[PDB]
Amino acid sequence: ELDQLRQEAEQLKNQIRDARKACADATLSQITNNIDPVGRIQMRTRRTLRGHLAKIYAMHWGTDSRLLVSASQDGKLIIWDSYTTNKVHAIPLRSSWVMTCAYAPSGNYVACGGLDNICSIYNLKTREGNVRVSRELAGHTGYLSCCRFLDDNQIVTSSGDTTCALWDIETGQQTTTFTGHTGDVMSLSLAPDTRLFVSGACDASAKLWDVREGMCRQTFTGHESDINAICFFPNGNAFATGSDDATCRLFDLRADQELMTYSHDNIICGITSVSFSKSGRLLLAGYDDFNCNVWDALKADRAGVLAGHDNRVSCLGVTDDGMAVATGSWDSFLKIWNGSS
Amino acid sequence: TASIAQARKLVEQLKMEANIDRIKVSKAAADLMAYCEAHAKEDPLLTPVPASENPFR
Amino acid sequence: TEDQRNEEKAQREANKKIEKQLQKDKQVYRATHRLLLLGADNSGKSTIVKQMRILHGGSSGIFETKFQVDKVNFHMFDVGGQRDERRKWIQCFNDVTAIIFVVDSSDYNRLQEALNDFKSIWNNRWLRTISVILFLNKQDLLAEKVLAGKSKIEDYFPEFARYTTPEDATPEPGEDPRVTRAKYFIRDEFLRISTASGDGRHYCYPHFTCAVDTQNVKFVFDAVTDIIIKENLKDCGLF
Amino acid sequence: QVQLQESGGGLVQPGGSLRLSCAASGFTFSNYKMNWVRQAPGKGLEWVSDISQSGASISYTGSVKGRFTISRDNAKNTLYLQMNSLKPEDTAVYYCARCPAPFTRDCFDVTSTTYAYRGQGTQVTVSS
Amino acid sequence: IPIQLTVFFMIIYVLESLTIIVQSSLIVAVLGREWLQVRRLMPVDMILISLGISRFCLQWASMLNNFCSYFNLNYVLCNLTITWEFFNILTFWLNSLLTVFYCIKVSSFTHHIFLWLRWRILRLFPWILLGCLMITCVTIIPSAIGNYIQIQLLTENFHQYQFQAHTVALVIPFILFLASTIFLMASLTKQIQHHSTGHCNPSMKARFTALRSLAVLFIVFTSYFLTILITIIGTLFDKRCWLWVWEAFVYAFILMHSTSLMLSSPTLKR
Ligand SMILES: OCc1ccccc1O[C@@H]1O[C@H](CO)[C@@H](O)[C@H](O)[C@H]1O
Repeated sequence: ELDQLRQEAEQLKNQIRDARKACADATLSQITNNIDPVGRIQMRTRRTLRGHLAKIYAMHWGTDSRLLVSASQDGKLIIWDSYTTNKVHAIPLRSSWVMTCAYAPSGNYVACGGLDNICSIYNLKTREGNVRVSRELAGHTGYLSCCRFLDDNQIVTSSGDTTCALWDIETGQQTTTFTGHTGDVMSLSLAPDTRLFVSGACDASAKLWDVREGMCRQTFTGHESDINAICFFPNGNAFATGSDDATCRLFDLRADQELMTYSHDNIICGITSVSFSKSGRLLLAGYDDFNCNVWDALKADRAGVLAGHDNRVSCLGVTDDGMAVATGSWDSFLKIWNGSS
Repeated sequence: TASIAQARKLVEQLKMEANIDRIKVSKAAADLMAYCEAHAKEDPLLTPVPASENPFR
Repeated sequence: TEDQRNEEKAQREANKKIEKQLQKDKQVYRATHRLLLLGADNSGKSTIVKQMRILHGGSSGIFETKFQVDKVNFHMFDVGGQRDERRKWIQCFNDVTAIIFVVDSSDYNRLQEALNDFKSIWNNRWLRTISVILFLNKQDLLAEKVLAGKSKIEDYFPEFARYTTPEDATPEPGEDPRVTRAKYFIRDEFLRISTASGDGRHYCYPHFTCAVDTQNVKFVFDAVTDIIIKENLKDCGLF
Repeated sequence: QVQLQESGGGLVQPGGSLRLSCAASGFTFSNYKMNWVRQAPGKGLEWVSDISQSGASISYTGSVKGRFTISRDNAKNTLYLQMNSLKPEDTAVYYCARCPAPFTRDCFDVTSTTYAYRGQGTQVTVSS
Repeated sequence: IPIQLTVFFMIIYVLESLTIIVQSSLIVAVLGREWLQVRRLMPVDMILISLGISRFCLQWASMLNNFCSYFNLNYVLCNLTITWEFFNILTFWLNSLLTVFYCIKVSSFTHHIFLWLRWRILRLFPWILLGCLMITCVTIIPSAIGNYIQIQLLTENFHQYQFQAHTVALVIPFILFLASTIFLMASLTKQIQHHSTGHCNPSMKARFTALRSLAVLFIVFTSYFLTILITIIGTLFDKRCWLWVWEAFVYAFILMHSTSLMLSSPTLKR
């Protein structure tokens, strides 16, 4: 019985691996060998955002490419205006321990969560001038690692209960559950078309889930350790993950196989945050060594290094327009980086 | 039979995983290169935008 | 562009209000010592947090209590709403002033698991600078278990026979030498784990808990006070 | 994909010797500290032994100290545990649990109920 | 005093002063490297740098003076008394702030006014450190005006005022230094005994190292203030005869202080 199912699962794993090998004909490294190299890009810190009393654990940019929201372990959600380095809202949190932070595409909401296992959605455009907890989504049996808004009313949250959840904010229930991950789901990236989303967990696997159907289409396993960061390619047919294994890896959804493995012998620290550039040519990865690396997503070359943080780099996000990359670290600081011609 | 049910669910997921169309790695590489090259002009990090059009400057 | 100037002035006023509130929050925050309760289910960690809540004013995810001892604020939290995977959510406690590690010294079967847990907490990358207040608990049941019952400790730790009570044992006046030997042995196992690595960065404060609650509060207070003394002396350089 | 397929294990009379060999594939063996953990019937997962990245730091639980000797062959990407003078309290399922992160000395999620970097294990039944 | 004894003393002082100059150059170099690195420097390095530059200028001012005087050659571009007094005052202040720092970060007293003052000091630390240079300027007025007046007279009546005025300049920084130092030794000392029962041997070791070191910091500067006070009072002595005799004695002290400090800087260990 159980032995037969185990053997059948092993046979299916072997068949999937054989199909992936059959698709592997010319690696992305050889395909991009002749392309002109990205060059030595250098980003200077235009604006350092200060005001947090504890370590920044997450941040997320707004669609406006100007307003961001950052979560600190002191129990504070601060919305920053990068253009003027001013704080618009400093929401106190009921639970000090916050590990995820979301900004709605419309700018009318923010979301936070963490060891309280609760997704708190805060309304910003309230009748009064005070930002209040619009809704406290509950139901997760583990710490909330990532929150990503979809359409102002539905939110996808990845948790430490090894499951992700699509919530209806108005009702407050689980519209959909996404099960299958064996470890803690830590990173979450929505597709630009909102139909699909990829989740990186602590089982060294990244799973592509269908939002409206609620099942896992694809499972990608190339990492030797737990994935901390995930980011969709702007095209929507690829995604990059970073692990505590000191590697980032690029996977394609249409080949069901990894394309390139950005790694170096000097890098021993794990990757915490990962995001692409506007065109996907640059892959920005935050590390535990208090540093960030900008790789060529097609060449696996360290195009640049962002070094301004005294503690672990916890989050980094690239604006919607690609204007700047904002990196928040455990030194209670967020730095906005941009390149000068 | 709880372990049997879990193994059956894993097998079903593997079956849904296996029987899907998989494009060649060459085509994936070509498409990623095409997307990167097409939008290289619109990447402010890859091609630094002048100071006049840089809000963080 | 008068409207733009007005909007900028309003933004600056809101920012000033936010900074003032943030300074008040920092006033409350840096004067509060956040202790992290860590232990197994057998250990009376929940009992400890309940007793500390009932003694002072006090205040399912995380069980959090806030209390005042000698006008010094403490914030003790037990993480009980998670799974066994703690390699990711322990990272949230790298700024914690002290980890109160409660151990059940009476149960020898899981004492090795407690030692492993203490070792992993001690040798973490994100807990290298966090001092641990050891809380050997259930001392009365340890006394009852070593006075009689023939539940030998050497079955689980075959170094008990090759172990002598330390000269600096300062035990209770009525303690049987056997119970002093056992309690020490456990304390020295944890202390060997502590002094194996990271002695300079952080230190362990053994305490034989399950005594009167006031003694536990007082030991936590004194341990926290030095910890702050070490930190401030490292910052000043008089170390 | 990370795989840690254990081997060995069977019916052994008390006092006998075994050698469990865990073959590891999908990750660089040298960079990861490893640890043999056992689950006895009607009991939780208990850590038995651990090996550092090369072999400098080797530790055993007290109940198996001297009896078991654990070694690592990096070239073959295998981890062995040698059981000597078995006792009936050792009847358990043995798993080779890899420490979650490379290049470190703290191993947290080993011996957890659901750990992603251990194998199915082998059944060792020390009985007569 | 034998001429050989005087030349031996001047050799001693020259060696001491060269070592002081090299030490202050080393501290300013390492702290400047740290500055260029991140500019991340804790309050204690704030004053160390100030005292390094203050100690350096003084150290120099000293050399312009001594040979300008004992030797007497180049007796013009040498009379740099005012800058020496200014740097010394700077010096007598900065160490008081140094000492007052210590009295605030390792304090256990929880008086509400005391806590308010403690955070008021910790919050505006660069502004206070800036103030010393300023209050340093505010304090040399009389000597500046006094020395100008005496130069005009040349080209005890009014001088008596200089003669007592020079002191007023550095008594108050030393009063603050002495008060804060005694406060911290007490507090340190009360704490010593009061936690002895806790069997915290690392705490005992940490608290003993600093208390003894303050006793070195308290001692060495104090002796030097008394050196500066006897130099002001100016009777029991004859620099011109002594000169180098004091020179040795006064900078030999300053050697202590600097080394004490030199090692004391935390980031230099890093
Ligand atoms: O008379 C000027 C004066 C006033 C107050 C303090 C020092 C002073 O002068 C200083 O005296 C020191 C005595 O050792 C000498 O070493 C210095 O070279 C001299 O500038």
